[PDB]
Order: sequence, then structure tokens, then C-alpha cells
Amino acid sequence: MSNLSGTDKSVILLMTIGEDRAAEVFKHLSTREVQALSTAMANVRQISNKQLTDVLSEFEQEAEQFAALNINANEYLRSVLVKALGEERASSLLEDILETRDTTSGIETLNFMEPQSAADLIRDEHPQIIATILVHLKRSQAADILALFDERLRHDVMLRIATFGGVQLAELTEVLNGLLDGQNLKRSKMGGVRTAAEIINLMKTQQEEAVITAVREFDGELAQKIIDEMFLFENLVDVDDRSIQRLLQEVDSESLLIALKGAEPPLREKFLRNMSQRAADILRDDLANRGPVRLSQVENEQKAILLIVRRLAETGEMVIGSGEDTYV
Amino acid sequence: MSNLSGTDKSVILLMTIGEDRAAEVFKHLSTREVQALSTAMANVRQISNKQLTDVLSEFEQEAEQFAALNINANEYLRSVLVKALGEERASSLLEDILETRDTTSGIETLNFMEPQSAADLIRDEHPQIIATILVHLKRSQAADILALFDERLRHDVMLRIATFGGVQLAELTEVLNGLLDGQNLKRSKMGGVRTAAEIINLMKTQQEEAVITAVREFDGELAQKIIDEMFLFENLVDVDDRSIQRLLQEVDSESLLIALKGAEPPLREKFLRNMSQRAADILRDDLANRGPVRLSQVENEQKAILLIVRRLAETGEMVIGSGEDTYV
Amino acid sequence: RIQPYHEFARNLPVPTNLNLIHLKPLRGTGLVVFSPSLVFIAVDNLFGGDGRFPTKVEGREFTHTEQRVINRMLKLALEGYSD
Amino acid sequence: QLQQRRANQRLGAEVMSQRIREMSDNDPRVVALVIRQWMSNDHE
Amino acid sequence: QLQQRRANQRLGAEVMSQRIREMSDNDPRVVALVIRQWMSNDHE
Repeated sequence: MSNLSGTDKSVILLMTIGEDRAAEVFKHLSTREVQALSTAMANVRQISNKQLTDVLSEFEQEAEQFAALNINANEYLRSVLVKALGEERASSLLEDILETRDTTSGIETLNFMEPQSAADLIRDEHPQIIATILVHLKRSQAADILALFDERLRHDVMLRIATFGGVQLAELTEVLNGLLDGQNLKRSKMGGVRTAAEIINLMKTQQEEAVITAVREFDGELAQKIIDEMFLFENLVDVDDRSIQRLLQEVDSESLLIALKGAEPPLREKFLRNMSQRAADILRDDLANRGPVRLSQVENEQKAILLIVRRLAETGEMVIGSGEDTYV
Repeated sequence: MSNLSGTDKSVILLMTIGEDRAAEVFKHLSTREVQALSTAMANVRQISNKQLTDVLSEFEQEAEQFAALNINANEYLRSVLVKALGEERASSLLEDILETRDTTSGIETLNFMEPQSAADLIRDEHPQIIATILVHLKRSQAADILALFDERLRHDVMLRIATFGGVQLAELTEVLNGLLDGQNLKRSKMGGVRTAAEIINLMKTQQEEAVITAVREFDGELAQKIIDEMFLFENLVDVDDRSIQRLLQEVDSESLLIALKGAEPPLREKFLRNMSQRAADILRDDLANRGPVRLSQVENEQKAILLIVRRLAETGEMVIGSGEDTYV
Repeated sequence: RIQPYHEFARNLPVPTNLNLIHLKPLRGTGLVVFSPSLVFIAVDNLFGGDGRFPTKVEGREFTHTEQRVINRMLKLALEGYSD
Repeated sequence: QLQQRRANQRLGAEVMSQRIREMSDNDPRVVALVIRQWMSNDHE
Repeated sequence: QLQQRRANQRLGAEVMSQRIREMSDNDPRVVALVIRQWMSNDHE
């Protein structure tokens, strides 16, 4: 009795209703819904007898609440309106309603995802269309998009807004459709800055250092960007003290003791002031008593601490937002 | 009642369902699955009556949970979509889904095996394709692969990442397929470095010494690599003391006493400081009292100790990672 | 250019890729030669790059992926030749 | 007894397939909305 | 008695071969998934 998703239940219904049956079901379904459905059956698991019984019983209990004997809305409306108001009036008003729904759906869809994606999507566009698309979106998402352009382009766009003089609806719905098709690109960005920084972070010390030296020789600014994205392990010297204590609430004492053997003396001095007094005294005594440790073990402990920092930052507890910013 | 594997049960079902039946079963099976199946029956043991009864009862109890009346997913989806969205749309979207699954399966498969194998597989490739394949793999596996290339190639690859400008999906799925076919090479590497070192280790002392002298005459660097891989028996002088005590917790007293007769006096002095005080005194007294021992017996005991070290290192307790590295 | 075959071969930068074509009904063979520079640029643009980091040719034989890209551009060149 | 259990389960599945097919012939948009609601429930 | 035991075992084997053959004729993908699951169970 594996838990069955709505995709599984829908596939069970679809491959049982029929061929033209499933086709006419998709005739009343969005293109992306047809995509999600088609992605399912060609790698689905073959269903069970009791699984199909349960999913079709759920379909029955949903059909009890879903029974209307309905006819296709678009063609029904067209057939009624062609005689209610005439062919030309029916056509014009149906197209008006369709365009209104298109622009509303585009605005809603665009006010849903991460900012930089739409920012780079609209970066190449003409600044006037950028301006109108920006303002007709949600104000929060509009601000998120605006905070990512360059000085000249952003300034020109806002001047366009300040000197704005009205915009047509039909061409704007067409623009939303065009940018939707532009979103429909089977494309994977593969950002070679953040991923590169993470890879160099996962490197060992000698490897990452040689790699950093090579990239500094090739282009020093790119090396600086990579290191400003990755921070390595030594960035604990510039990590805030409260965050260090938050880490110390989870890090393990022997792992920290082993890691601190290879750490810089200034880093150790900064780190020992963060935990409790008795814990710091215990750590200092352990460092004094413990002899030399293998550099491989020290590197492994440091990498484990870095991974812990990374997951605690993913949780949002950590604040490593490109240094200690500005004190006010 | 020999325990019957899933391969055995699958063969039991397959050679009983039929010829075209088994063929149509493989039509819904991966190529490597067909390989594992075909490897079985041509050297399988003939089935028992109660064995086949039990495996087919297990098949029945699995079929109770597996009962769907399903139709082939790919052709069913094609036949539905050709009328749902049109022939061209159905073809294009089916190929998009197939390519997405191909690249996902390639990425998952490549993030599963030992690093150096994929490292040597991709060493000959162009550094740009190396870079893109590297970053689309798992970050841990990507780091493992990156830590094995040469300075120039690795530096160029990371420069490619730092200056990355985006990679197409379709040609990349094709590249994953091509490297999968490259993996499908019936080749046995058998490095003549590690195996050679182990063989020379298993040699007797005179044989291994003459062999080492010969390889040093031919190419001294290869001799140094072999000895740095094999360590012989005398490497206990450079073995860490904690590991020596761990070994002493398992080695046998009389075997150690016999072996130490032929050992170097510095090696004996280092070794006697590792065990307990009373054990060391007993060993010294036994060495003093015991007379000369046959060199063949001493060599046999030393080889047994070496084998014990090798198995305890295979278990991971022993740390012989190319010497005593760097003390920090 | 009109030149003897030996002069053309000497002027051709070794190493490089060469490919033979049969052109019915004329008896003979065409000798389309693709340079490491163009195959490099094509593979760099296809796999993602800027070309600011060119690599020399060290006599290594072209990879299978490089040969496949060569065939991809070769069929296009042949179709343009034919039309 | 297991064979009879499976047989009656299959017969019930077939008759319920009959009724779902006739109901969707009456209105396939009901099936479309059921699928859309299942898609909506999928993401939480 | 052993002969009759073997005879009835063989007859049961043949009839269950009949039912497995008809079930796999109904759906061979079930057999493919059973084989794949047996392969998955093999490696642990």
C-alpha cells in the first residue's frame, strides 16, 4: 500500500477511460497539466488491484460532489452569443474575455517565482516593455526585479514610468504570451560562479589553493568573486560572534578540538571567546594536552564543521550574507 | 532447499512463460537488466520442484499486490497525444521527456561509482565537456573527480566553469549517452602498479629484493612508486605507534617472538615500546633465551604478520596512507 | 586558389581533420578539410564558453564527441554544397 | 479462497470501470476537474 | 505415496503455470516489474 499521488490516480483514470477519452480530457486541460500527466505514465510503477480500487473509489466520492452534465464552455458560449448578439459581437467579446484572462494569468504566474530568473529573462528586452511589464506585476515582485538591473537600464525604466502615458491591452497580452513562450525554453542555466565556489569549497586545502591561484592568474576579479561567494573555512574569523555561539550550541567538542590544531592562532583566539568560560577552559586544556594530529583528520573535521555551517545557513539561522556589512 | 536469488526466481518465471513472452518482458526491461538475466540461465543450476513451487508462490503473492491491466506507456502516450495535441507536438514533447530522463539517469548513474574510474574515463575528453559534465554531477562526486586531474587540465576546467556561459540540454543528453556507451567497453584495466606492488610484497625477501634491484636498474622512479605502494614488512619502523598497539592487540606472542629474531635491532627497539611493560619484558626475555631460528620460519611469521596488517587495513582500522604524512 | 597537390598539402597546417566526398556522376573525390581552430570554436560554443581561453593542439587525436560535432557540421556543409 | 477474492475484486473493478466510463462519456470535464484538483492536492 | 505426492505437485505446478501465463498475457509489465523488484532485492 504505497501512498499514491494525484498524478498516479489521474494516470490510473486516464489509461482506463480510453484513447479519445483521455484526449478529450486534455482538451479541457492546460498544456502544462498535460505535460505533468505525460511525464508520469512512461516511468510510473504498475498499479495494484487494491490501489486502483482505492483511487477509483476516491474518484467516485469526488464524482458524487462533481456531477453537473456540463457542455464545453467556449463553444457553448459562442453558439449562444452568435444568435444573442451576432457573430461579430460574439467573436469580439469572446476575444476580449480571452485576452483579459491571458493577461491576468500571465501577471499571476509572473508574480510567483524567484526574482533573478525573471530579471535575466527581461534584461534583454526593450526598456519600455520592461517598464510596463514591471509595473503591471505585483509591487513586491516588481521591487525584487527592479533591485537587480544595472544603473543605466533601471534608471531609464523608471524614467519611462515617470513619463508613462498609457499602454494598450491587446499587444500587452501578446507580450505576456511571448514571454511565456520564452519561459518555455528547455534550458538549464548552470551558473558557473556559485557552483564553482561550492566545488572549490568542497575541494581539499591544497587543491582549492592551487585552483584559486590559477584563477587569480587568469583573471583576478573572477577569483575574488568566487572566494567572496564561497568564504572557505577561515571566514569564521569574520563570522559574527552570535553566529559562532549558535554554531557552538551544536558542534561537537572533540571535533572542534581536532580542527583547531590546524587553525590559525588568531582564529583560535577569536573562537575561544564565544563559548562558555568553562567550555573554553576545557578546550584550551585539551589543546595543550593533545599532541600533534594528522592534517588529513584536521581537514576532515574542518570540512565537517563547514558542512554544518552550510546546512544551518540553509535553515536560515546563519547570517553569512557577504561579510559583516555595515554597522549602524 | 538452497536459498534462491531474485535472478533465480526471474529465470524460473522467464523460461516458463514462453519465448515471445520473455521477449516482450524484456521489451519493458533495461538493457543491463536483460544482461543480468541472460548471464543467469546459461550457467544456472536446474530447479527443484518445491523450489519452483515456492518461487512461483512468491510470484503469486507479489502479483496479488501487482495487478493493473496496463498498456505500454510510451505507445499509449503517443497514441493519446497525437490526437490530444497533434503529431508534431506529441513527438516533440515525448522526445523532450525522453531526453530529460536520459540526462537524469546519466547524472544519477555517474554519481554512484569510484572516482578514479570516471576520472580516467573523462581524462581524454575535451576540457569544456569535462567541465560541464563535472558540474552537473553531484558536488561530492564532482570534487572526487576534480581531485584526480593534472594541474593544467584541472586549472583549465575550473577557468571554464568560472567563465561559464551556459550549456545546451539536447547535446548534453547525447554526451551522457556517448559516455554511457564508452562505459560499455568490455575492458579490464588491472593497473600494473598496485598489483605489481602486491605481488612483490607476496614475494620472498631474496626474490623481492632482486626484483626491486632489477626495476631500479630499468627505471628507478617506477621502483620507488612500487615500494611506496607496497611498503614491504620493514615499514613497521615508520608505522605509527597507536597502530602498532592496535596490531599487538591481535598478533600472537610466539609468532612475534620468532619474527623479531630476523628483524632489525632498531625495528625491535621501536616495536618493544608499544606493547605493555610486562609483555615487553616477557618478549625481551623470550628473545634472550630462544636460540637461532630458521630464516624460512622467520620469513613465514613476518609474512603472516604482514597479511594480518593487510586485512586489518582493509577493515579500515589501520592507517597506512603513504607514510606518516605531515604533523600539525 | 590553383596550386599543385604537394604545395596545398605543405600549406595545410598539420594536424587537421580531412574528409572525403564522392560526387556522382563525376569520378574522383573531394577533400574537405576542417581545422582544429573551427572545430574548437564550434565545440566551445555548443558546450558553453567564451573562447577567451584557447588551447593549443598537442597532436592528440580528436575525441569521439569532437568527431560527432565534426560530422554534425559536415552534413550541413555537404547539404549547402549540394544545394 | 484467494482466487475467488481476486476474481470478485476484478469483477468489481470491471463494473466500476463501466460506470466511470459512462459517467465520463456524460461529462469528461468532471474528469478534467478531478485531475486538476488532484494536481492541486499534489503540491502540499 | 511419494509417487502420488510428486504427481499432485506436478499437476498443481501445471495449473499454476496456466494461471501465471494467462495473467502475464493480460499484463507482461507486471512480470517486468516483479523481475525488477527481485533485482532490487538481490543486491541487499
